[PDB]
Amino acid sequence: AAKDVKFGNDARVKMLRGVNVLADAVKVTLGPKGRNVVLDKSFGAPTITKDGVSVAREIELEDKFENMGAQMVKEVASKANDAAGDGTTTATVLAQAIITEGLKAVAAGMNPMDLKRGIDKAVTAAVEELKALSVPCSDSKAIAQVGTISANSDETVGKLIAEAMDKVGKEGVITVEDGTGLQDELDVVEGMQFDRGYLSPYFINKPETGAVELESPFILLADKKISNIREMLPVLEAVAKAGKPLLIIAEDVEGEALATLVVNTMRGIVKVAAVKAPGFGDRRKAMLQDIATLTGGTVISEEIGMELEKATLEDLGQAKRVVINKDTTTIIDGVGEEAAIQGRVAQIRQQIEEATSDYDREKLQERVAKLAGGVAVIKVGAATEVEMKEKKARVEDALHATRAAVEEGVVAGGGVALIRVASKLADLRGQNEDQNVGIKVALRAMEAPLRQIVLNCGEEPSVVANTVKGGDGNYGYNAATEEYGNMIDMGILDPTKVTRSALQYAASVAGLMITTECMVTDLP
Amino acid sequence: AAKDVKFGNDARVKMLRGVNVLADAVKVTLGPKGRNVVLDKSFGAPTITKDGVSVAREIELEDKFENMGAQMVKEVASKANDAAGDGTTTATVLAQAIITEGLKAVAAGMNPMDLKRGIDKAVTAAVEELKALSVPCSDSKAIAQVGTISANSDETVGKLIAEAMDKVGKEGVITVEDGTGLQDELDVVEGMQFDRGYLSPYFINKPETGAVELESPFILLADKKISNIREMLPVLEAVAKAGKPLLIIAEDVEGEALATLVVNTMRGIVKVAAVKAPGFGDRRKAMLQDIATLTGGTVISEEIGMELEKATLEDLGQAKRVVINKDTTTIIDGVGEEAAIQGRVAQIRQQIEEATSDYDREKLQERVAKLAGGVAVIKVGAATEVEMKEKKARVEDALHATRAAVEEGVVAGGGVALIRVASKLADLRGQNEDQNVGIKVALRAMEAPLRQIVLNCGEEPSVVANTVKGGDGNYGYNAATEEYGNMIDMGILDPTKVTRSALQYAASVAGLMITTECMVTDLP
Amino acid sequence: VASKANDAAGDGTTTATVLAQAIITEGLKAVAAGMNPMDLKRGIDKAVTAAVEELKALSVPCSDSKAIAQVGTIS
Ligand SMILES: [Mg+2]
Repeated sequence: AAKDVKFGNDARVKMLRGVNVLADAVKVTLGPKGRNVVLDKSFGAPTITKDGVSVAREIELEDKFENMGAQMVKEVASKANDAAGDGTTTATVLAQAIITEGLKAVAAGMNPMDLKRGIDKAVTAAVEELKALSVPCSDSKAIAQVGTISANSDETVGKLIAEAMDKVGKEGVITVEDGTGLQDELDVVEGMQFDRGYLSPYFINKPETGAVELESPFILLADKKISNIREMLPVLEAVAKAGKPLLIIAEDVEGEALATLVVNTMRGIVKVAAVKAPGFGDRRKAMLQDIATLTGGTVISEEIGMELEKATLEDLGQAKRVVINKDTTTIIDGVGEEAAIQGRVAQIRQQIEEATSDYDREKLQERVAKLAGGVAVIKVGAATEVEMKEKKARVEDALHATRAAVEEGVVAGGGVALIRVASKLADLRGQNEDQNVGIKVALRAMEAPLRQIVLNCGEEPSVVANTVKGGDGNYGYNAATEEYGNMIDMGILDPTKVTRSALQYAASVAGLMITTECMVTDLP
Repeated sequence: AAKDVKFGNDARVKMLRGVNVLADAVKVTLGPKGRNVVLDKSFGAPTITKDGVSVAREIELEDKFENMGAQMVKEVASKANDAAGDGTTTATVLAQAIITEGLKAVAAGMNPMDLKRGIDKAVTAAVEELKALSVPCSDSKAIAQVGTISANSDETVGKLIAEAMDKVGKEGVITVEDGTGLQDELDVVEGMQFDRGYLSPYFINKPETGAVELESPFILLADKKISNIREMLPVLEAVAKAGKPLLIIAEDVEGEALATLVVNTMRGIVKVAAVKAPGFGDRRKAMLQDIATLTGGTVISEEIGMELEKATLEDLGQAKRVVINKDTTTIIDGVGEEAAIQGRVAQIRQQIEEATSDYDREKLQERVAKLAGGVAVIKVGAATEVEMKEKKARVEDALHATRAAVEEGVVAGGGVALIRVASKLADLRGQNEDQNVGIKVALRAMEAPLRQIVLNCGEEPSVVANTVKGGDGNYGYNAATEEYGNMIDMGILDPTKVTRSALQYAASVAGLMITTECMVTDLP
Repeated sequence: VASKANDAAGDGTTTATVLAQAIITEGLKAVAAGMNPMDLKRGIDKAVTAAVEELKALSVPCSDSKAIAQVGTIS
């Protein structure tokens, strides 16, 4: 495939336009008072939306290059969200702010490498300032606080989160299920979650969450790399006539059997999904046996002689639910006997007596934790089905912000925190005069989100900006009600993680661009 | 798929032209004296029509964007009709009136957010004014009144509705069937209706109603999510050789078996249709058992061990009719034994003794209501088949306006009510001078329907408008006979619901547009 | 405007221009609101005849050499 190669300025100009289109489409939705974007849909009536994540998803341009620009900012802003729970749009909005101004600078004839240095410093500095502005969120009161705010003034959502964390810990695994009655429920149940994601996006059966939700499936606990689909035919035919889904946990699943299971589900007979086993090497042995115990399943080790062709349902584990996403698997309510699960705990607890390393002690402890520590489930109750799966959605939203608030605290939400940290470090210098421009570009970028919220509301940016700057701490403007005050008191907050992630991620991609000299892509 | 992105003004101009083509094509048909639109039809001679709903359905434009404009108004105006029973055209006509004038304003350089505020106030105010102008319709006399008027002076149609409501209540379910003789019939019969619609439009066998009419079918009452077509083969082969249709009510039906059943009917052997079960969770258990009892069918619960592969006709329910639409299923005349249906009633009635919540008491009451309350059927009698299915049509029209008249009353029907409420709130102000413009745009939009009716008749709009304004209450112009008078006395009325809905819906889409800054769609 | 301003006092031509672009922008927006231009004019004119009196009231004589140097300088 012959390529089209663009250099230095050309390359960058293309990139700039690319990112502007992304940002100009996505940014008009930022405030509590965003504007709508209309998103066409092949069949039927179009989609009107104020949701930046939705708009972004749709952005792809004809001019490759220009497209690359847009796609780059999209990638990184989505990672922000990935790591924090929000900021996708903010990250984009800031990404544009640096990219525009920095990229003008380079084109004016200033030094790219210095401009990046300056920005990177301004960010490093503001990140610190953010930690300072940050108000911790630690006690049950504070947990429920950010929960309720994040769930839109609903005090009962704040409660349920606070209660869950109060039961299984700030670390413990909390999931959300559909409610059976009008009543909310909180139950703790034998279960577990491990940092391993789906082997294929085509496993997703809930497109809106980018997640795999499987109803009381059997669980296959293999120990080899599943490459051939042949080993499957006995077990995949039993879990077919059992009319139930099937979760596979093994070393891996290679294309040969992966791509088959893929097309086998996406419009096909048995609907299933598979994920890699937790841990590597000597750890995975016992780490997999833990899940076995928890689900009352049998581990099919090759090192024992058993094959997958020599496996029936009686070998498969079982759990009342299981959700998989990009990079997490969590199984809910394992049928494994209490006498067994408590027995395994006693075995591992004893093994901690070894204490040959603070790595081995801490590693065996993480295993005790997952197993006997369990998974807390929230069932969201509501009156109507519409209300239900809507409330259920805000509960997941709040849980997200709360986990994040715990880790790094909360700050002024209106763009405010960024506007604040910026007016703090307004002396900042570098060595190059070029690095100064770098710091300033970055600093002035930090006003973008507030300025934009205000603008979307149809108020003057400069004027609200100026008066937010005129204050201190978390004093800001609440665009929804047009009153200045303490943003946190007024219930307009962002978890510290998210404001930071957003900024850092916007800064990364901007630096990357400011330092790009070549761009390679296919011919039109 | 690379998109084409348009901003601010561009986006809006495109949208405007889109909407104008829709409205200019659809509005010429509004009065009692509409003009014809000719609608081409691939094979055979074209269609000449004065029916705005028919014209609208056909409108789709080449220019995407322009198209999105048109599709947007179409969507919202159809919802008007969805919730009220009429106004599809009116909604469109008004939608154009706001969109034109509001959108010029924004382009002149006035504030969108304020223009929306202004419109939205003007509407809020007029809706109130409408409630004031409104005349109740409550007693049997008034029911039969709006019925007869809505059915074109036919006093017997007004009677039959009044009688039906008089038998099963103002809420009770009333359906219409083809008549067997020359005589009208009204019978009450064991049956039920629940708020759940077809899983696929390709189930529709009466294209003109957008509805599914199935003649004395078997009813399958599953309890699981039907995903695989395999569970079906025994039951779907029995109801094939029985030469009868089949209704499925279960948790859901997933593509795998849905898309198959779809192609299986749309030009295929067994003609069937399926809908989700009423309610969710603990409610659906008994809620589904109710339909079982009513149809004398057996519920196939997975929680008992029975599968669909283990099911014969003896398990399927039966009803003499069943109609499904967008979002309603109603079954007519269930074969379930009287000793059984009355028995179940006794069970539920007793269960109301619990009274642990005003939610549980009221929820068990809604169940008693559906079951022992029944469905009233009107059989439309006529001399000829043409007359028959024509009278049958007006009976359904009338029933629509009457259900609506009961809920919210009636008002002057020639546009008149709108013209009236507008000249009332002709002082209304906002804070922004821009908000004023908003109010005025909206107010003057409210004259659109009358002005248009008059125009279509070939009379002067301004002159008729002015003299309708000059009066009070329900004084208006009757374009059919060209006399002024009391519109209600003269038998030209709209249910209050429909005039309101029309207005609100037109106002929603207009504001949406006045606040659209970006438009994303596929490349030409 | 810019040209007449200049024949009149040989200064302020940009100001003048700026003011005109401003009256016009705003005025046209009001014509688009459906106001009667001839009245928009009368209002503008009334506003101005008034503004001119106001100015003659704020004016203080410039007669010392320091003040003269100040207008020169600013110019
Ligand atoms: Mg000068």
